[PDB]
Amino acid sequence: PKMKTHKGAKKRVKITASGKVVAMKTGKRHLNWQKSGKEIRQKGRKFVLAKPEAERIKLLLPYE
Amino acid sequence: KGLAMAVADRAREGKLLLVEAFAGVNGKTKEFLAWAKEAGLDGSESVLLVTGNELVRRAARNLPWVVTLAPEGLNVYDIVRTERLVMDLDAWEVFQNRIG
Amino acid sequence: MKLSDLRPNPGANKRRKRVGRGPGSGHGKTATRGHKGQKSRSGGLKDPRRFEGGRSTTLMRLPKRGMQGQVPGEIKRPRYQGVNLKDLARFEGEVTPELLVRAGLLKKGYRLKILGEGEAKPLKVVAHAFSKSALEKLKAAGGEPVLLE
Amino acid sequence: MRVKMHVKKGDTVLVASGKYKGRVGKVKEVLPKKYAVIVEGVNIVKKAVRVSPKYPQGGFIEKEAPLHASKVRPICPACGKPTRVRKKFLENGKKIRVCAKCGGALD
RNA sequence: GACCCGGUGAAAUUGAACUGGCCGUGAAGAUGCGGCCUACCCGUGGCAGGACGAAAAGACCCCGUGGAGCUUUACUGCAGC
RNA sequence: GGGAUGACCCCAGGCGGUAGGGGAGCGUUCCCGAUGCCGAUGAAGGCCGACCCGCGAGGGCGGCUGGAGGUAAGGGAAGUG
RNA sequence: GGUGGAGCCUGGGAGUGAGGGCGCGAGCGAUAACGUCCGCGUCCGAGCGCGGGAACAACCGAGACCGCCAGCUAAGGCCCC
RNA sequence: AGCUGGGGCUAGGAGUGAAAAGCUAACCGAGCCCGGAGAUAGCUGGUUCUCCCCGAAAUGACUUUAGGGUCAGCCUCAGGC
RNA sequence: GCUGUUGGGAAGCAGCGCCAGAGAGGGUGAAAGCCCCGUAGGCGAAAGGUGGGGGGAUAGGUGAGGGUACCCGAGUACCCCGUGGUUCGUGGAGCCAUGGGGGAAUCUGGGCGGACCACCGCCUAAGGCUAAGUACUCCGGGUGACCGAUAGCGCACCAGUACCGUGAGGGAAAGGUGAAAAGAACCCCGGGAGGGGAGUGAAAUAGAGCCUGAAACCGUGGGCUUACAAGCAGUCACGGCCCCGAGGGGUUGUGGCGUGCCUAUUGAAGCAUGAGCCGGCGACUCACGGUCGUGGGCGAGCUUAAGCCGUUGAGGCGGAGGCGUAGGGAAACCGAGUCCGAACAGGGCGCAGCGGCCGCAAAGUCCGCGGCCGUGGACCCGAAACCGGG
RNA sequence: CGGGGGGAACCUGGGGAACUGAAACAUCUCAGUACCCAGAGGAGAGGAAAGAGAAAUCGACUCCCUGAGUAGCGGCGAGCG
RNA sequence: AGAUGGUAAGGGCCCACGGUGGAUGCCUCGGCACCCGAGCCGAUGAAGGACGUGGCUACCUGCGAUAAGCCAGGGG
Ligand SMILES: NC(=[NH2+])NCCC[C@H](N)C(=O)O
Ligand SMILES: [Mg+2]
Ligand SMILES: [Mg+2]
Ligand SMILES: [Mg+2]
Ligand SMILES: [Mg+2]
Ligand SMILES: [Mg+2]
Ligand SMILES: [Mg+2]
Ligand SMILES: [Mg+2]
Ligand SMILES: [Mg+2]
Ligand SMILES: [Mg+2]
Ligand SMILES: [Mg+2]
Ligand SMILES: [Mg+2]
Ligand SMILES: [Mg+2]
Ligand SMILES: [Mg+2]
Ligand SMILES: [Mg+2]
Ligand SMILES: [Mg+2]
Ligand SMILES: [Mg+2]
Ligand SMILES: [Mg+2]
Ligand SMILES: [Mg+2]
Ligand SMILES: [Mg+2]
Ligand SMILES: [Mg+2]
Ligand SMILES: [Mg+2]
Ligand SMILES: [Mg+2]
Ligand SMILES: [Mg+2]
Ligand SMILES: [Mg+2]
Ligand SMILES: [Mg+2]
Ligand SMILES: [Mg+2]
Ligand SMILES: [Mg+2]
Ligand SMILES: [Mg+2]
Ligand SMILES: [Mg+2]
Ligand SMILES: [Mg+2]
Ligand SMILES: [Mg+2]
Ligand SMILES: [Mg+2]
Ligand SMILES: [Mg+2]
Ligand SMILES: [Mg+2]
Ligand SMILES: [Mg+2]
Ligand SMILES: [Mg+2]
Ligand SMILES: [Mg+2]
Ligand SMILES: [Mg+2]
Ligand SMILES: [Mg+2]
Ligand SMILES: [Mg+2]
Ligand SMILES: [Mg+2]
Ligand SMILES: [Mg+2]
Ligand SMILES: [Mg+2]
Ligand SMILES: [Mg+2]
Ligand SMILES: [Mg+2]
Ligand SMILES: [Mg+2]
Ligand SMILES: [Mg+2]
Ligand SMILES: [Mg+2]
Ligand SMILES: [Mg+2]
Ligand SMILES: [Mg+2]
Ligand SMILES: [Mg+2]
Ligand SMILES: [Mg+2]
Ligand SMILES: [Mg+2]
Ligand SMILES: [Mg+2]
Ligand SMILES: [Mg+2]
Ligand SMILES: [Mg+2]
Ligand SMILES: [Mg+2]
Ligand SMILES: [Mg+2]
Ligand SMILES: [Mg+2]
Ligand SMILES: [Mg+2]
Ligand SMILES: [Mg+2]
Ligand SMILES: [Mg+2]
Ligand SMILES: [Mg+2]
Ligand SMILES: [Mg+2]
Ligand SMILES: [Mg+2]
Ligand SMILES: [Mg+2]
Ligand SMILES: [Mg+2]
Ligand SMILES: [Mg+2]
Ligand SMILES: [Mg+2]
Ligand SMILES: [Mg+2]
Ligand SMILES: [Mg+2]
Ligand SMILES: [Mg+2]
Ligand SMILES: [Mg+2]
Ligand SMILES: [Mg+2]
Ligand SMILES: [Mg+2]
Ligand SMILES: [Mg+2]
Ligand SMILES: [Mg+2]
Ligand SMILES: [Mg+2]
Ligand SMILES: [Mg+2]
Ligand SMILES: [Mg+2]
Ligand SMILES: [Mg+2]
Ligand SMILES: [Mg+2]
Ligand SMILES: [Mg+2]
Ligand SMILES: [Mg+2]
Ligand SMILES: [Mg+2]
Ligand SMILES: [Mg+2]
Ligand SMILES: [Mg+2]
Ligand SMILES: [Mg+2]
Ligand SMILES: [Mg+2]
Ligand SMILES: [Mg+2]
Ligand SMILES: [Mg+2]
Ligand SMILES: [Mg+2]
Ligand SMILES: [Mg+2]
Ligand SMILES: [Mg+2]
Ligand SMILES: [Mg+2]
Ligand SMILES: [Mg+2]
Ligand SMILES: [Mg+2]
Ligand SMILES: [Mg+2]
Ligand SMILES: [Mg+2]
Ligand SMILES: [Mg+2]
Ligand SMILES: [Mg+2]
Ligand SMILES: [Mg+2]
Ligand SMILES: [Mg+2]
Ligand SMILES: [Mg+2]
Ligand SMILES: [Mg+2]
Ligand SMILES: [Mg+2]
Ligand SMILES: [Mg+2]
Ligand SMILES: [Mg+2]
Ligand SMILES: [Mg+2]
Ligand SMILES: [Mg+2]
Ligand SMILES: [Mg+2]
Ligand SMILES: [Mg+2]
Ligand SMILES: [Mg+2]
Ligand SMILES: [Mg+2]
Ligand SMILES: [Mg+2]
Ligand SMILES: [Mg+2]
Ligand SMILES: [Mg+2]
Ligand SMILES: [Mg+2]
Ligand SMILES: [Mg+2]
Ligand SMILES: [Mg+2]
Ligand SMILES: [Mg+2]
Ligand SMILES: [Mg+2]
Ligand SMILES: [Mg+2]
Ligand SMILES: [Mg+2]
Ligand SMILES: [Mg+2]
Ligand SMILES: [Mg+2]
Ligand SMILES: [Mg+2]
Ligand SMILES: [Mg+2]
Ligand SMILES: [Mg+2]
Ligand SMILES: [Mg+2]
Ligand SMILES: [Mg+2]
Ligand SMILES: [Mg+2]
Ligand SMILES: [Mg+2]
Ligand SMILES: [Mg+2]
Ligand SMILES: [Mg+2]
Ligand SMILES: [Mg+2]
Ligand SMILES: [Mg+2]
Ligand SMILES: [Mg+2]
Ligand SMILES: [Mg+2]
Ligand SMILES: [Mg+2]
Ligand SMILES: [Mg+2]
Ligand SMILES: [Mg+2]
Ligand SMILES: [Mg+2]
Ligand SMILES: [Mg+2]
Ligand SMILES: [Mg+2]
Ligand SMILES: [Mg+2]
Ligand SMILES: [Mg+2]
Ligand SMILES: [Mg+2]
Ligand SMILES: [Mg+2]
Ligand SMILES: [Mg+2]
Ligand SMILES: [Mg+2]
Ligand SMILES: [Mg+2]
Ligand SMILES: [Mg+2]
Ligand SMILES: [Mg+2]
Ligand SMILES: [Mg+2]
Ligand SMILES: [Mg+2]
Ligand SMILES: [Mg+2]
Ligand SMILES: [Mg+2]
Ligand SMILES: [Mg+2]
Ligand SMILES: [Mg+2]
Ligand SMILES: [Mg+2]
Ligand SMILES: [Mg+2]
Ligand SMILES: [Mg+2]
Ligand SMILES: [Mg+2]
Ligand SMILES: [Mg+2]
Ligand SMILES: [Mg+2]
Ligand SMILES: [Mg+2]
Ligand SMILES: [Mg+2]
Ligand SMILES: [Mg+2]
Ligand SMILES: [Mg+2]
Ligand SMILES: [Mg+2]
Ligand SMILES: [Mg+2]
Ligand SMILES: [Mg+2]
Ligand SMILES: [Mg+2]
Ligand SMILES: [Mg+2]
Ligand SMILES: [Mg+2]
Ligand SMILES: [Mg+2]
Ligand SMILES: [Mg+2]
Ligand SMILES: [Mg+2]
Ligand SMILES: [Mg+2]
Ligand SMILES: [Mg+2]
Ligand SMILES: [Mg+2]
Ligand SMILES: [Mg+2]
Ligand SMILES: [Mg+2]
Ligand SMILES: [Mg+2]
Ligand SMILES: [Mg+2]
Ligand SMILES: [Mg+2]
Ligand SMILES: [Mg+2]
Ligand SMILES: [Mg+2]
Ligand SMILES: [Mg+2]
Ligand SMILES: [Mg+2]
Ligand SMILES: [Mg+2]
Ligand SMILES: [Mg+2]
Ligand SMILES: [Mg+2]
Ligand SMILES: [Mg+2]
Ligand SMILES: [Mg+2]
Ligand SMILES: [Mg+2]
Ligand SMILES: [Mg+2]
Ligand SMILES: [Mg+2]
Ligand SMILES: [Mg+2]
Ligand SMILES: [Mg+2]
Ligand SMILES: [Mg+2]
Ligand SMILES: [Mg+2]
Ligand SMILES: [Mg+2]
Ligand SMILES: [Mg+2]
Ligand SMILES: [Mg+2]
Ligand SMILES: [Mg+2]
Ligand SMILES: [Mg+2]
Ligand SMILES: [Mg+2]
Ligand SMILES: [Mg+2]
Ligand SMILES: [Mg+2]
Ligand SMILES: [Mg+2]
Ligand SMILES: [Mg+2]
Ligand SMILES: [Mg+2]
Ligand SMILES: [Mg+2]
Ligand SMILES: [Mg+2]
Ligand SMILES: [Mg+2]
Ligand SMILES: [Mg+2]
Ligand SMILES: [Mg+2]
Ligand SMILES: [Mg+2]
Ligand SMILES: [Mg+2]
Ligand SMILES: [Mg+2]
Ligand SMILES: [Mg+2]
Ligand SMILES: [Mg+2]
Ligand SMILES: [Mg+2]
Ligand SMILES: [Mg+2]
Ligand SMILES: [Mg+2]
Ligand SMILES: [Mg+2]
Ligand SMILES: [Mg+2]
Ligand SMILES: [Mg+2]
Ligand SMILES: [Mg+2]
Ligand SMILES: [Mg+2]
Ligand SMILES: [Mg+2]
Ligand SMILES: [Mg+2]
Ligand SMILES: [Mg+2]
Ligand SMILES: [Mg+2]
Ligand SMILES: [Mg+2]
Ligand SMILES: [Mg+2]
Ligand SMILES: [Mg+2]
Ligand SMILES: [Mg+2]
Ligand SMILES: [Mg+2]
Ligand SMILES: [Mg+2]
Ligand SMILES: [Mg+2]
Ligand SMILES: [Mg+2]
Ligand SMILES: [Mg+2]
Ligand SMILES: [Mg+2]
Ligand SMILES: [Mg+2]
Ligand SMILES: [Mg+2]
Ligand SMILES: [Mg+2]
Ligand SMILES: [Mg+2]
Ligand SMILES: [Mg+2]
Ligand SMILES: [Mg+2]
Ligand SMILES: [Mg+2]
Ligand SMILES: [Mg+2]
Ligand SMILES: [Zn+2]
Repeated sequence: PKMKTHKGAKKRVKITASGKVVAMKTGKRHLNWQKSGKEIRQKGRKFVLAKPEAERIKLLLPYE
Repeated sequence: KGLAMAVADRAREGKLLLVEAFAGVNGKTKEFLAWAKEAGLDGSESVLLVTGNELVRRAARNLPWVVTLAPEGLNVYDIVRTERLVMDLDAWEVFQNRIG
Repeated sequence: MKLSDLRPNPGANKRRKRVGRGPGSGHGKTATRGHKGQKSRSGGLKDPRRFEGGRSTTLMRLPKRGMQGQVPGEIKRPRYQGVNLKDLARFEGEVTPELLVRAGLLKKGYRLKILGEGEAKPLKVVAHAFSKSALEKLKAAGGEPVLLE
Repeated sequence: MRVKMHVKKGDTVLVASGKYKGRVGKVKEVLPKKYAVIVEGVNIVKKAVRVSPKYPQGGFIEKEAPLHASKVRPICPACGKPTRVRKKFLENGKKIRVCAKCGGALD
C-alpha cells in the first residue's frame, strides 16, 4: 500500500523550494523569565536542520 | 513512434509493398498464391498481410508464411516478425492516420 | 530489422544482486547483511527515518508551529494560482482561466491571478487578481486588464 | 460417448502401415476400447500355451493380433481402391459410408 | 548369565582415521605441534585411567525493556456488596 | 603512447585480505527466435576421457550406456547453484 | 616541495559500534595478574600465507597475481639432526 | 473413614481435592485438538556458481541504553572540482 | 498422397502431386497439412430447464384556478443522562443510531446546513417493496514464459485411506515392461523360490522384485603395495613394478613439508558448536508507495486510471485526474519577491543553456531496468506463552 | 398452504477476543478482523432524500477508478483515515 | 662375516563386472492459477450414509427386494 505522510513532521517542519528542512527554534516554550532578550529573540526564528536529520524528515513527507 | 520506425525499416529494405486491391481473391487460399505469385511473393519470405478485406485475410491466414491483420491491429512485433510487409492503401491510409 | 537484432541499449537492463549463493559472488553466507544484530535479523530495524534507539526523537523534540486544523476540517475559501507574464507570451489575443488550463498553465478549481515576472503584451487578459507590478506592466504594454467577480 | 470407427467387421481393408503393410483382408473383429482391429492372416504372432486339455502336446499356436485402427484403411468394392470414408445423406434420410475416390458405397 | 558351536540378530554413537608414552607448547588439561623415548601386522576374554567419553541446545548464574504462577496498604480496571 | 577510439602492439606501475562496496561472466527452468534447425546413421539423461578452448564457474570432441526428445547467434522472465 | 587506490564537494550502498598482544606515558591494582581503565604507535583481527624464534595469532624479518631443477639478500644462523 | 462391578453427574482460570498446587487419558503453577497463525523473538543457528578492483570497525555522543539501535567517524561506487 | 528407399516399425531422406474460411493440438510401431480422433466453416432437439431480448395481455398511471384548515406514520420528534457509528480518543462535538427520564405538534408544522442565536437555504423522519451494474467458486469449459511423482491439491494409484488418538482431531507412503503379451510351451537342478538352455522381441543387466538406473553401501576377479612401523593421510622430488604406444596413466618404497570443513570468537587442529554417508526439498521475493542511479520517449510541458471498442497471444480510444510551470507566511494576504518589523535597516526561506530562426542540450514528466527504504509473515526454521470456539 | 435440515467459500444481522504494534505498558492499535450464533439467496446488503453542503448547485442506492494517504483523527506517540 | 629379494592372515589405492538403492532424464490420468459459463437441494423425505444387489464376486463403480438395473421420447 502507498506510504502515509507522517503528520508528526508536517505539523512541526516545512520543506523549502530547494530541498531543505526548516523547523522552529527550540527553547522558548516555558522557563523564560530569566532568559536574555537576545535568547528569546533569536529562538523565535526557524533554523535549517542538519542535512542528515532533514533527509530523514523528508522521507516522512513523500507527498508535499 | 515504434509503429512508424517498424514500417520505415522494412521501407529502407524495400521489403514494403502496397497494392490498390487484390484483383481476383474471394475467400480461397489458392486464389491468393496465383496473385501473390504475380506480386513476387514466392513464399521464400515470411509476409505480414495487412488489409481490412476479410475474404483476403481468410484466404491466406492458413498460409505457413503469411501473417494476417486488420490494419487496425498493425503492431511492431508482427512487423519485425516478418521479412516483408503488405497493405491496402486503405490499411496504408489508416496507418498514416494513427502515427499522425 | 529482426528480432535477433533487437538488443536493449547497454546498461538499460542490468542484472540483479543475488545474495547467499557462494563465496565467489562475495555475497554468500551472511548475505551482505553483517554478523548478528537486529539488522541482520528478519523483519529488522524500526523505521530508521525516525526511531533513534530509545532517546527522544529529533522530530518529536522539535516544536509545532501554526494552526494544525480542527474538525469538521478544512475551510473552503476561493483559491488563487498565479501565472507570470512571460508564461503568457505564447498566446495571441484574449487570455482567460479556461485556455490557460487547457494550455497546462492554470489548474482547475483555482482562480486566475496574473504576476509580472516577464513582460506584458498588448493582450486582453481576463483574471481574478493582478499584482501591482503586473498591472503597471500590463497597462503600460497597451494591454486591457479585465477583473472578474 | 462412442469410439469413432471408420471401419467395421467385417468389410475389406488395406493394412496401410506396419510390418504387414500393403496386405489386404477382412476385418475379423473390432476392438473400440483399445481402438484396434484384428485382420485375417495379418499381425500373425506365435504364442505359447500350456500342455492343457484344450492344447495337449503343448506347443505354440498362431494367433491373429490386433492393430491400431489408424493403420487399417477400407477398400471400396467399386474402384477396388483404398479410400477415405465420406458419409452420404440418402433420402431415407439415412447416412451411408461412401468411397471418396468414387461415389460407391461400402456398407 | 558370562565364555565356545549351530539358528535368528538390535541399540544409542559415529567430521574423516593410518588413533602410543614423557618433558614442553598451544585459547591456559594434545593420539593429531615441537624435541626425545618407545613401538612388528590382526585379534579374543577382561579392568575402567583418557579421548575434557555418551545422553539432555546447564535445574545453578547472569542476560532478554522473554514468559508464566503466587502476593500486597504497587498502578488501573471488572464481578460482587 | 601508438591507431583513433576494444583491432591488437610496445613502456611503466598496481594486484595478502574477514565484515562490506563494486564490476564482469558461467551455469539451471521457462518465452519469442520456431509451421525453423538438430535426431533412429540414435534426443535428454547416465559412465569413462591422459585430448581441445576458458583465469575459473563452465563449453565442445570421442568412446560405452541410453532409447524420443532437444534446441543455436540475439534478447526476455525466474520457484535459478 | 609533494601527481598519490592523495585531497575537496554532492549523492547512492554498506558493514563496525564484544577487540586483543607489544612498546612507551599514567591511574587503579600489591612499583601482582595472559588483570583493568585511558593516551600516541604498532601489529594480529582481516597476513592462522612465507623465513627466524625447538614447537606458538600478534617478538625479529618481510606486505604472497601465476609458473621455473636460475641469482642476490633481511632476521637467524654455519660440528651432526 | 474398608475394598469393588455396573449405570450416572461435575471441567479449563473451570471441575475435584482427608490439601501434594496433587488429579482431570503415561510430562498439569492452568488439559487436548483445531483455528487467530507464517503470533513476537533486539537471542542462537542456517544462507547454495566463478573470477576481477578497493577494502574496514570493535571509537565518540545520546539511548529503561550496555551482546540492540539514531548521527558522526573509518570502507565503497558514480559524477563534479 | 502414392511410390521407392534404410529400418522392428516411416511420420525420416528422395521423386512427383494435392488441400487449405482447416499449417491449433493430440494419436498412429519414429519426426504425417492431406492415415485415425480433430481444427476453420456450417448443422442440430421429440422431451426437461432457462428465457435479463422480441410480440400480447392485465393490475396500475393523469387536468386547473377558488375557498375550507380534517389528515399527513407516537411514548416517536424534543431536552437532559449513559453508549455505539462517522476521519472525529470529550474535543469547541453537531450529524446517524438508542438502553434510562421527562414529553409535543400537522405546513403558521417540524429535522438540517459541526456547540449556541439570528438571517438565508436544503430537505420532509417515526410503514413497506424494488431489477441490473457488485461479491464468491462444490460444478462444467477455455487458456497458461504454472508444477511434472520429495514438484503440483493432503490423494496422478481404491485417500481423508492404511496407521496414531477414547474423542474432537491428526495423516501418510505408493505412478512408468513393450509398438503389440507375442507375459517365456517344452526339457533340465530344486520341495519351492530361483536359475540354466529352448522360444519371443529391434533390444530380456526391458523378465513382471521390469523405462533410464546416478551416489552412499556390499561383494568377485585382476595390477601395484604393505607385517621395525608414527598418521588431517595429503603435496613436492626421485626410484621400482604394471598399462598405453625423450611422452603419458595407475601404484607407493624413501627423503622434505604439513594443526580437517563450517560456526562463534580478542584468539580453534583445537579437549568450543554443528555434521555417520550419500541423493533429492531447502533460505533476500512479490504488490503498492518512496528515494538515488540508469536506457529511452516527449519536453513548459509529460502522463492517463477505472472503463468503452477491437483482437482472440492486434492494438487503439479514454484528460476525469496526478506530478510540474512560484515562492514566502501559523494565517488573512501579498507575490519575484515574502516573513519578523515603525523602516526606504538587517537577516531567514526564495528568485536569472549551447552553436550556426533553426537544429543540439536541459528543468520536468512518463514506461523499463538496478540498489536501497516504508507497510505486510518480508532472508529461512525454532520458542516458553496469550486468546477464541470445540 | 408454509416452516424444520444441508451447501465449498461469497452476503447481512446478534455477539466478539488475543498474540502483536506502540522496541515496556493501561487509553490506542491488531479490529469489529479471527471466531460463535440466527437468517437469505443465487446472489445478500443498500436503495427513490426529514440526503449531500456552498456550487446561489447536485438529485435513490450499489461497485470500480479519482478525489487522497487531501480534510481531519491521535498517551498529536505508534499509528487511524 | 656382509648385504639384498620372494610370503599377505588381512588391510589400502587403482581398473572391470555385478548386487543394493531409486536420484537424473523423457513421460502424464492428476494437480495450480486466471477468464467465461453456470448456480441451490430439501416432508413428492435433501446433504451424507448403513445393508444389500451379479449364475460364480474381496474392493471400486452403478442400482435398490422391479436392485450393473423396468418404461417412453430423442440421438447414434
Ligand atoms: N483475420 C485476422 N484478423 N486474423 C488474426 C489472427 C487470428 C488467429 N490468431 C490466427 O492466426 O488464425
Ligand atoms: Mg505552506
Ligand atoms: Mg519554542
Ligand atoms: Mg513566546
Ligand atoms: Mg508559547
Ligand atoms: Mg541568567
Ligand atoms: Mg537581554
Ligand atoms: Mg518578537
Ligand atoms: Mg497531493
Ligand atoms: Mg509544490
Ligand atoms: Mg514465422
Ligand atoms: Mg500462416
Ligand atoms: Mg531482471
Ligand atoms: Mg526487484
Ligand atoms: Mg565480501
Ligand atoms: Mg558484488
Ligand atoms: Mg544473517
Ligand atoms: Mg548489505
Ligand atoms: Mg545491507
Ligand atoms: Mg551468522
Ligand atoms: Mg547479534
Ligand atoms: Mg550489527
Ligand atoms: Mg520469522
Ligand atoms: Mg524485531
Ligand atoms: Mg492545514
Ligand atoms: Mg505395398
Ligand atoms: Mg479427413
Ligand atoms: Mg572351538
Ligand atoms: Mg554364536
Ligand atoms: Mg569438532
Ligand atoms: Mg598404531
Ligand atoms: Mg604456560
Ligand atoms: Mg600436555
Ligand atoms: Mg607427540
Ligand atoms: Mg602420540
Ligand atoms: Mg600429522
Ligand atoms: Mg608430533
Ligand atoms: Mg578389546
Ligand atoms: Mg574409570
Ligand atoms: Mg574409560
Ligand atoms: Mg565393564
Ligand atoms: Mg575420564
Ligand atoms: Mg585421547
Ligand atoms: Mg569419564
Ligand atoms: Mg538424560
Ligand atoms: Mg536442558
Ligand atoms: Mg543454549
Ligand atoms: Mg537455546
Ligand atoms: Mg545452554
Ligand atoms: Mg543454561
Ligand atoms: Mg528476567
Ligand atoms: Mg525494564
Ligand atoms: Mg534492555
Ligand atoms: Mg510478573
Ligand atoms: Mg453471584
Ligand atoms: Mg457478601
Ligand atoms: Mg586482491
Ligand atoms: Mg604486491
Ligand atoms: Mg592492499
Ligand atoms: Mg565480505
Ligand atoms: Mg567498477
Ligand atoms: Mg553485477
Ligand atoms: Mg546467462
Ligand atoms: Mg544452475
Ligand atoms: Mg513452436
Ligand atoms: Mg519444438
Ligand atoms: Mg532402427
Ligand atoms: Mg548407438
Ligand atoms: Mg530439460
Ligand atoms: Mg543442455
Ligand atoms: Mg549421449
Ligand atoms: Mg512427440
Ligand atoms: Mg531457448
Ligand atoms: Mg542466445
Ligand atoms: Mg524478444
Ligand atoms: Mg526455491
Ligand atoms: Mg531457492
Ligand atoms: Mg586520481
Ligand atoms: Mg584507499
Ligand atoms: Mg582512503
Ligand atoms: Mg557515502
Ligand atoms: Mg553499543
Ligand atoms: Mg569485549
Ligand atoms: Mg556483536
Ligand atoms: Mg564497547
Ligand atoms: Mg579499548
Ligand atoms: Mg584485555
Ligand atoms: Mg602469545
Ligand atoms: Mg602494553
Ligand atoms: Mg626499549
Ligand atoms: Mg617505559
Ligand atoms: Mg606503562
Ligand atoms: Mg592516571
Ligand atoms: Mg602486564
Ligand atoms: Mg576485559
Ligand atoms: Mg573495553
Ligand atoms: Mg571480527
Ligand atoms: Mg605479521
Ligand atoms: Mg596489515
Ligand atoms: Mg605471523
Ligand atoms: Mg594458516
Ligand atoms: Mg590452520
Ligand atoms: Mg611464522
Ligand atoms: Mg616456526
Ligand atoms: Mg625449525
Ligand atoms: Mg612494504
Ligand atoms: Mg650469495
Ligand atoms: Mg642451532
Ligand atoms: Mg636427530
Ligand atoms: Mg462404584
Ligand atoms: Mg461407580
Ligand atoms: Mg460407568
Ligand atoms: Mg463437568
Ligand atoms: Mg485454560
Ligand atoms: Mg480452553
Ligand atoms: Mg471453553
Ligand atoms: Mg477455582
Ligand atoms: Mg490427552
Ligand atoms: Mg498425566
Ligand atoms: Mg498459564
Ligand atoms: Mg494428560
Ligand atoms: Mg476450528
Ligand atoms: Mg494477527
Ligand atoms: Mg514478546
Ligand atoms: Mg557448488
Ligand atoms: Mg564505542
Ligand atoms: Mg542525542
Ligand atoms: Mg529514560
Ligand atoms: Mg556489561
Ligand atoms: Mg552510520
Ligand atoms: Mg569519481
Ligand atoms: Mg524392409
Ligand atoms: Mg512413404
Ligand atoms: Mg501441427
Ligand atoms: Mg488455428
Ligand atoms: Mg501431434
Ligand atoms: Mg519436434
Ligand atoms: Mg499430425
Ligand atoms: Mg466454430
Ligand atoms: Mg440452431
Ligand atoms: Mg395527483
Ligand atoms: Mg383543486
Ligand atoms: Mg389542520
Ligand atoms: Mg468510540
Ligand atoms: Mg472535554
Ligand atoms: Mg462520541
Ligand atoms: Mg460530516
Ligand atoms: Mg431512549
Ligand atoms: Mg415552515
Ligand atoms: Mg416550527
Ligand atoms: Mg434529528
Ligand atoms: Mg437536534
Ligand atoms: Mg441545528
Ligand atoms: Mg444539512
Ligand atoms: Mg451553521
Ligand atoms: Mg427558517
Ligand atoms: Mg439537507
Ligand atoms: Mg413521515
Ligand atoms: Mg429491504
Ligand atoms: Mg436481486
Ligand atoms: Mg446486482
Ligand atoms: Mg475448472
Ligand atoms: Mg511437461
Ligand atoms: Mg517443466
Ligand atoms: Mg512418487
Ligand atoms: Mg506426493
Ligand atoms: Mg521419476
Ligand atoms: Mg491423547
Ligand atoms: Mg482406529
Ligand atoms: Mg494430534
Ligand atoms: Mg493406497
Ligand atoms: Mg507402455
Ligand atoms: Mg519345470
Ligand atoms: Mg523336482
Ligand atoms: Mg527333482
Ligand atoms: Mg518358475
Ligand atoms: Mg529362466
Ligand atoms: Mg530372435
Ligand atoms: Mg537398430
Ligand atoms: Mg543400443
Ligand atoms: Mg542396460
Ligand atoms: Mg532394457
Ligand atoms: Mg517410454
Ligand atoms: Mg531397472
Ligand atoms: Mg537393478
Ligand atoms: Mg581385492
Ligand atoms: Mg630398530
Ligand atoms: Mg620391511
Ligand atoms: Mg630431491
Ligand atoms: Mg613414439
Ligand atoms: Mg623434519
Ligand atoms: Mg610424505
Ligand atoms: Mg605453518
Ligand atoms: Mg595453529
Ligand atoms: Mg559459541
Ligand atoms: Mg564465546
Ligand atoms: Mg586435532
Ligand atoms: Mg578431537
Ligand atoms: Mg556457542
Ligand atoms: Mg556449524
Ligand atoms: Mg541420525
Ligand atoms: Mg546432499
Ligand atoms: Mg536466501
Ligand atoms: Mg532486495
Ligand atoms: Mg511472493
Ligand atoms: Mg519489489
Ligand atoms: Mg524505486
Ligand atoms: Mg515519449
Ligand atoms: Mg497523452
Ligand atoms: Mg529578504
Ligand atoms: Mg539572500
Ligand atoms: Mg531531447
Ligand atoms: Mg524511472
Ligand atoms: Mg535506503
Ligand atoms: Mg504479513
Ligand atoms: Mg521473508
Ligand atoms: Mg519451523
Ligand atoms: Mg513460531
Ligand atoms: Mg497473561
Ligand atoms: Mg491467563
Ligand atoms: Mg438453508
Ligand atoms: Mg456486525
Ligand atoms: Mg470475551
Ligand atoms: Mg494486549
Ligand atoms: Mg503480528
Ligand atoms: Mg512497528
Ligand atoms: Mg501489526
Ligand atoms: Mg507490544
Ligand atoms: Mg516491542
Ligand atoms: Mg510484558
Ligand atoms: Mg479497532
Ligand atoms: Mg459479525
Ligand atoms: Mg440451526
Ligand atoms: Mg442455512
Ligand atoms: Mg448477477
Ligand atoms: Mg433484495
Ligand atoms: Mg418516500
Ligand atoms: Mg488529490
Ligand atoms: Mg495523491
Ligand atoms: Mg505531536
Ligand atoms: Mg479502526
Ligand atoms: Mg596381500
Ligand atoms: Mg586371504
Ligand atoms: Mg595404508
Ligand atoms: Mg550395477
Ligand atoms: Mg530396483
Ligand atoms: Mg521438458
Ligand atoms: Mg491428461
Ligand atoms: Mg482432484
Ligand atoms: Mg481472487
Ligand atoms: Mg451447484
Ligand atoms: Mg429403454
Ligand atoms: Mg430410451
Ligand atoms: Mg429412432
Ligand atoms: Mg431408440
Ligand atoms: Zn471407390
